[PDB]
Amino acid sequence: SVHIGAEKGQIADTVLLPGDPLRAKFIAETYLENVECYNEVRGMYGFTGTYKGKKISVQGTGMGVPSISIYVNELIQSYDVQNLIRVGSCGAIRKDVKVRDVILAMTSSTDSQMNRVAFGSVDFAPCADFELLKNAYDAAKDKGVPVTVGSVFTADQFYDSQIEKLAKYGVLGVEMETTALYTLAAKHGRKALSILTVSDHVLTGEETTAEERQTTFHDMIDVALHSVS
Amino acid sequence: SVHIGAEKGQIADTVLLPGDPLRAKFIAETYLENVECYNEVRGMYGFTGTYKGKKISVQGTGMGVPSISIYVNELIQSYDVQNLIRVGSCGAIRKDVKVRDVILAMTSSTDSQMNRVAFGSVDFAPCADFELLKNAYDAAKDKGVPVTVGSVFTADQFYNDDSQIEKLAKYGVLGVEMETTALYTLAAKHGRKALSILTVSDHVLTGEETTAEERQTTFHDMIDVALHSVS
Amino acid sequence: SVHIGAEKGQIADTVLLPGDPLRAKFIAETYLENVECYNEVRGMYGFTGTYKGKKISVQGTGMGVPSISIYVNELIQSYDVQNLIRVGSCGAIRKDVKVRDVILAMTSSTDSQMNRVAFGSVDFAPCADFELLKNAYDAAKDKGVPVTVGSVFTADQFYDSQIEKLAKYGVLGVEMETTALYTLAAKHGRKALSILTVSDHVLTGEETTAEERQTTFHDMIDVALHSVS
Amino acid sequence: SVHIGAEKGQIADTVLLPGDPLRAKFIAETYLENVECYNEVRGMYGFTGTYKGKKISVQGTGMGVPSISIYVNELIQSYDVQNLIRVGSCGAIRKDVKVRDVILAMTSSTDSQMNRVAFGSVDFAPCADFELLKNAYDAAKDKGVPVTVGSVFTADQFYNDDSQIEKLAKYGVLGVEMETTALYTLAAKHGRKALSILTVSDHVLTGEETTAEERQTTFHDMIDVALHSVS
Amino acid sequence: SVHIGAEKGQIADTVLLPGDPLRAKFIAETYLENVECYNEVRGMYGFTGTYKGKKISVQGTGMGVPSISIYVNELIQSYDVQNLIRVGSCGAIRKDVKVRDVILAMTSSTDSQMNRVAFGSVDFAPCADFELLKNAYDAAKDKGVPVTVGSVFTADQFYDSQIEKLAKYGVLGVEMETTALYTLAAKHGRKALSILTVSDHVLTGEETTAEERQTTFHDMIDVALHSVS
Amino acid sequence: SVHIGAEKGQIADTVLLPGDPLRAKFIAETYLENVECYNEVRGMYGFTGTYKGKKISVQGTGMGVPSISIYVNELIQSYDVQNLIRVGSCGAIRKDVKVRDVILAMTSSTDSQMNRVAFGSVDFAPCADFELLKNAYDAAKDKGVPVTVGSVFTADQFYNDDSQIEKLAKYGVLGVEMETTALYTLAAKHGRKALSILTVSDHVLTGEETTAEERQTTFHDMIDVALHSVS
Ligand SMILES: Nc1ncnc2c1ncn2[C@@H]1O[C@H](CO)[C@@H](O)[C@H]1O
Ligand SMILES: Nc1ncnc2c1ncn2[C@@H]1O[C@H](CO)[C@@H](O)[C@H]1O
Ligand SMILES: Nc1ncnc2c1ncn2[C@@H]1O[C@H](CO)[C@@H](O)[C@H]1O
Repeated sequence: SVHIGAEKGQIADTVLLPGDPLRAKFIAETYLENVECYNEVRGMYGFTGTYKGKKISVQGTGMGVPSISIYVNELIQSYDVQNLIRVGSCGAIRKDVKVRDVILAMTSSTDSQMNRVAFGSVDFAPCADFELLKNAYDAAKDKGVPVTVGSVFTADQFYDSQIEKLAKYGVLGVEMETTALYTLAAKHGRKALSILTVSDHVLTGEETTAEERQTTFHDMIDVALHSVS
Repeated sequence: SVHIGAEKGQIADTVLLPGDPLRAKFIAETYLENVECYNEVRGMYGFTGTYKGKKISVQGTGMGVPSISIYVNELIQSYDVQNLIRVGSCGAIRKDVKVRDVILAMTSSTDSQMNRVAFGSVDFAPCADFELLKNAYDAAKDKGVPVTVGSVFTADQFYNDDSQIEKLAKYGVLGVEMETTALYTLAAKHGRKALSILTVSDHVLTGEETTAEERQTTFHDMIDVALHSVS
Repeated sequence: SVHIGAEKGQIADTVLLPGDPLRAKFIAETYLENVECYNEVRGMYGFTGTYKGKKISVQGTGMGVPSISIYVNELIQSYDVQNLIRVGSCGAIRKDVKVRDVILAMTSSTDSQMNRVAFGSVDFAPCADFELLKNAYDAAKDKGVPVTVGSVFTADQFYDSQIEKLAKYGVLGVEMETTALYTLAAKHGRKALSILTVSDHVLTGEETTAEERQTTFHDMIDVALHSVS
Repeated sequence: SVHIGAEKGQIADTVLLPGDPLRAKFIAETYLENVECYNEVRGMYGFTGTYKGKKISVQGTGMGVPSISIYVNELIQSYDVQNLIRVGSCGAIRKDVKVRDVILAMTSSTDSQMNRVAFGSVDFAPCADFELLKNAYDAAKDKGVPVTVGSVFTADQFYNDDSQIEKLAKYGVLGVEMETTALYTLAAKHGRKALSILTVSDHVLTGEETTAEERQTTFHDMIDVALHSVS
Repeated sequence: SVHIGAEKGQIADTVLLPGDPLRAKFIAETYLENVECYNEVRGMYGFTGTYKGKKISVQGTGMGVPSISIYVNELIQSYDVQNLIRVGSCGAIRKDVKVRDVILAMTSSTDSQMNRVAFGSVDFAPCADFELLKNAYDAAKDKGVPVTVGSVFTADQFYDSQIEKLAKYGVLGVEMETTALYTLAAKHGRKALSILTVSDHVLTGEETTAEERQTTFHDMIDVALHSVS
Repeated sequence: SVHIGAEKGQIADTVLLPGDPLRAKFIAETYLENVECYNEVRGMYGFTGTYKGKKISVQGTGMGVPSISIYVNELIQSYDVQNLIRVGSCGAIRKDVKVRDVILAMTSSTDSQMNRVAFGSVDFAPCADFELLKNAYDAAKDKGVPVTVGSVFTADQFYNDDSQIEKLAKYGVLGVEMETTALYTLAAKHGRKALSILTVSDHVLTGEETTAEERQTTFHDMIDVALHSVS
């Protein structure tokens, strides 16, 4: 695959997808045993290790629909990946989404044109694989890890209009990857889920503290890993 | 309200929404105790009864986004309805979607322009209330009712020469109906809880039909799951 | 046909299309001789009787483009109907549309996506069959029944934006069916017309009285029936 | 106004709008008494004369929505024109539309973005003033001029590889031209009366051409109907 | 060709395209030797003469995308034209565009639907032929003729919204033809350029004087002619 | 700024923008004197050095409109960057576009919805700053570096089953990449100067690949033109 420097058999059937390749390194080095780096192409690191006997890969995606679409498509078509789990942050857009909540995205809205390019007059609604979702939910509920299940918004432009309106329709937060993941996974018959923590409140400008972030990042990765193994 | 002839207090917190008002009569009379008809306007019948210590209402919605939108808006704004559960059918668009499966719709695609009118360049993904969806899932699992959780397509044209159900199937979409996008959107807008529970009435892309007996089974399974889920 | 329980030959070549199936029953029972009910499917009643020797059917359509599209398509493809006349109400959006005017719709604007689904970048303008229209107009003018001829708006959402703008372009009123009727009739080479009365003024909130409604409903049905026979 | 060099009072209440300014000269000089040319700007000629006790003006519009929009806007806003009647040709897109038929356009479809720019998610259907359309119909019937009443397609691209005239024909659309949507929209916006009367110059979907003599006949029939309709 | 009354060989390989056919006559009669008029169809004059040995044609286009599209398509397909140069005016939309600047359009934005009809979900960006552009630029710079190189807006509706926004994105001015010229030329592998003078400032309402217009019109035609010969 | 960990004064006026942060390291270390790395956030490296008496910065942008938009916005708004030059590759979509040609993008088409979100019914054509484009052209000509000036297509989907690169090629579009529309749009919005200089990495519509040696040559030619153009 053009953007991934891996040999046959170097990437697991289950891949965690953080946006930041340095966070990919962090997750692998912190949570996994017998870690190997199978990709340094573009400095977008991919690693493979084991977690409680299960082979797991962790692959940086970059930011935005186009960047994640590249890596998801190559992981699927070139490396036969089956389960794809984004582990990221989002900006919360409602006050009832709390700083410690781990969010499981059922679906995502978008202003990306990726689907209108495919479907024209059809509004395509991306969907998480329910088995992965319910396994993640059960993993959180098993521990007492606070979890909220709803929809997100996949934005094409980091730097406001209608986020305001989307919040009024109960949308939980904004990030830049989920629509692409969910759509491409489903198109190839693979399983996908996006697990998200809150990096801030965008409407009130209320940031989260570094300590709060460290805790929720742990809960997120633990949920991702517990649910597949 | 203009389309529902009910006095305040006649409609329950929790409302099942078949498309067919004759099916609403059937549901209410078969499953519920001490049933009153509260609406006869346009023959779009609505009934209220009790199921295991709880008020349940059953309101026909009619067919298509605009029709169900009217009923859902009025139920929410004039009758303070909290929980809205569509109980209906869809045409399966994948072979792997079996005739016995009860479908729980996480989300719905659409060719309705209802959301584009509101959202412009935003593809709005409508979303089921997860609490209701999980309760329905659990109640199916409790009984062993076969269940599949995924997305549907909310079509504006039952008969469509320009149909892209072929493409939507390749993206894993389970089935086609005509109401869900509207239900999910309008409930979410007013902070109310919504879910669509669907049976399969045929496979659109093979033409293949289900038997009358098969439809009876799965309808029962669907209403059972629906009522047990809200207790 | 899936949604219509009629035997071969039970439905006339000319069908009146009220939205309300109870109004379908009312029209049939009040205006027609030797009435039979050929459809109770979904409680969306269809009846056939005679008016001055001519066989006439009256079929409920329900509300909205999708619902009428079903019944029009089945009446055309399964029952070979030739002339399709909607008899309904609309909300008037201009002050010069009076409470007693019977409206004949030449065409209709819409926010339904039904045509953009078919035509993409093309704005399709639905058109009434002129023969039916001119026959209706002549029937009204013959009696002195007040009639206004122009365009309407076919709305997808009963519960404002741009109705305001449409009024400024001379559009007469708002209803929820005409675009579908006109488009599907023309597509199958059949004849269609929508005859409408005023249920209220939407911009001023000015309602019509029950007596005013009863009179105009009579004038509308009499025009529909006089023009085909 | 910027595109019409007329002084106030030189333009009549009632204006015929050929696309071709040389045809405007022909109409005015052949049919009208005591004719003045009131505009030479861009060679888009405009003439005023009399027909049976009434002032009539004849203004070339040029080709396409943007061009006719300029003339129509200026005629309305600067010259208080009340009645605007396009007299022109279209290509037939159906076999059942005959070369001798004068077309009266009830409405027009378009691939122009002019209305989407204004109306967003609304498909605006432009509409002829019924009084003018009925007067034209009556004047044709009075003479036995063959007439067909229906819709046309207002195209932005005379030459179009991506053309959907095939589909528009299956929906009963009669013919293709390049002006009507603009005329009908802009007149309606300013509360003025508009109508397009059209002859058939060929069948686009067979390629088949009309003779010069056939075009002469039908042009006469069209102008006759037009002038007799306004008396 | 339907709209052009020319015999084979009457139109040069290089055509100047003013919007006004009277300006076509003016340019030909003033700048060219041995002038012939090859087209009077619709009074949309086309002329052919010589400039310093080079055969040159000057063809009126009319106003708007549809009108220019007709003449460009026939000049290309029926008369094999190679180089097509619009010589027109635009309304300047920025204060830094001066009344004496000759504008060379690199590209143009539009609210014409012509390209969305072709490309659907794609924003097509029309492009001037760089060879013609750079030759024009060098011709101006050779003389000291003031020249500004950027983008324009091709409007479908002479009689405001977003012109305001387009100015903020550095767009220079508004006219009604360039998108069509650039798109159709490129589609047929031919060379196109639009050279423009300022007829006024649209935002401040500041008009140019007749003398200023006469000077810039001369500079524009001289640049068009000098650059091809 | 949130994505760039630089203190004020560490980023130059003039910034080269490769997509690949490892290529930014390569450019800065190969071509520049006294280089500092000013950013390590997300491993999207950014370097500042000197070239012939001028500060030059080299910042990885990542792949696609949303990614480069973040970097470009932050460079402009937080670091007062004046000149932004993308140095990268594209896939050729025409046979007449040769592997050795350095491309200077006058404008870019896109299937990104970024401008439609802003502009509605307007097709926004983004535009290179002509001064920068002309300086690059001149510096290529000064050396005899083969150069082609034209448009590209900025794609949202590297892998696209619904691709219209076939049609875009017939309109003379030279090549496909994933960044230019964003660069040109956002620079123009903030009154800054932008240009994209591109090498060809293969022909997408024949499949045909360039050699490693050919890619080395043309990369050198591109960076040479880029640095010589800003002096
Ligand atoms: N194949 C199908 N296509 C569309 N709607 C269907 C189908 N099967 C069942 N339905 C549902 O049944 C109704 C019409 O019979 C629609 O409201 C729709 O919701
Ligand atoms: N086949 C046709 N296609 C498009 N326009 C036509 C056709 N026939 C006649 N016209 C009219 O004639 C003009 C161009 O000759 C256009 O303005 C258009 O209004
Ligand atoms: N054929 C191609 N299609 C899309 N992007 C390409 C191609 N060749 C090079 N690129 C550029 O390289 C990057 C991905 O390798 C993209 O950011 C894009 O800008």
